[PDB]
Amino acid sequence: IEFMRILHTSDWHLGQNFYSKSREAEHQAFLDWLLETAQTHQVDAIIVAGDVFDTGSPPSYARTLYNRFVVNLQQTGCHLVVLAGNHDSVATLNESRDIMAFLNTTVVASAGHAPQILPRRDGTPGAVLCPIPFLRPRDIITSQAGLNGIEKQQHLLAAITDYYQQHYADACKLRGDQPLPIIATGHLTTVGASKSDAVRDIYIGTLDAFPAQNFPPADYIALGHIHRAQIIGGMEHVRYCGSPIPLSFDECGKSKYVHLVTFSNGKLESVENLNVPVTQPMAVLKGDLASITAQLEQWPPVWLDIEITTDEYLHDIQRKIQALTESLPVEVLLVR
Repeated sequence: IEFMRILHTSDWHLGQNFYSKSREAEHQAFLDWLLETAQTHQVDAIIVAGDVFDTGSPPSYARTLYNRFVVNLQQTGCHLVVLAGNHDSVATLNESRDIMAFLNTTVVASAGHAPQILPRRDGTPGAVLCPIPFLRPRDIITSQAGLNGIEKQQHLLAAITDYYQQHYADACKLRGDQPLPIIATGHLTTVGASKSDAVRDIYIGTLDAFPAQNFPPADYIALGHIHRAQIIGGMEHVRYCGSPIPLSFDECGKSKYVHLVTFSNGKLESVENLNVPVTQPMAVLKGDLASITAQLEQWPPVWLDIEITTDEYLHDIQRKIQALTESLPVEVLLVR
């Protein structure tokens, strides 16, 4: 009865500048809970499916968040897989690639990483992982330079499909005849996924979206980049886990998850949705002036977004709220 448990997470965006406010305390708390969760469920590996950092130059406190989560995780014996997102810099994550290998951590920032055996906590082969980060076109086009022609939308899709195909074939070769689950990762936007504000466009001009049908028949596909946890293409085994904390206002109220993914005898057994404790209050106030005035006189100060369809002025609203909002147990970040 051989088991293999991984936790699936992504889109941390450590060092996000949220309307001039820090996400540190929230990320701190999340990483603490992630740490506790990893122990609670005797997890073998955590997979961070891209967008570790909000930018290619994370601030020190975000670099620190990252570094000592990895350190703290060592108490568990859980392996850590860190994949580059489109927000990450490859050079930034590779700064500590080799260092992280001494701390049981696989940092995969670029394309071209061969699949690998994921150990179980007793060091024995648990899964075969195709560690596929966000694929910069320049990296996978290294296959065949596609210039001076038409239909480049096609060329990229082919290159992504072919990439997964080559890696899946290699995973299968690596697995041999062992009853091992094959786990694939990725960082892109799939056909039909539901996005949020904080989800930047990628492959602008050459790939609208990636059809999930084009994914190899892995036992689980761990995706990131989309902040809302959803099943892709009707397939229980192809998933975005969502961001662990709300990265824009259109996501507050909604639940935050990491996926606990259990494998049994080489195959997927269950996907559990573990609720991430929300630790910073956010709310969106909608309507007219008097309505918005009537809303907030209810109520760690809650952050506020104030959406407004009342045509009067550009600046004048802002000053008006400034007046009505002051010295209330809140804090406002946006006005639209």
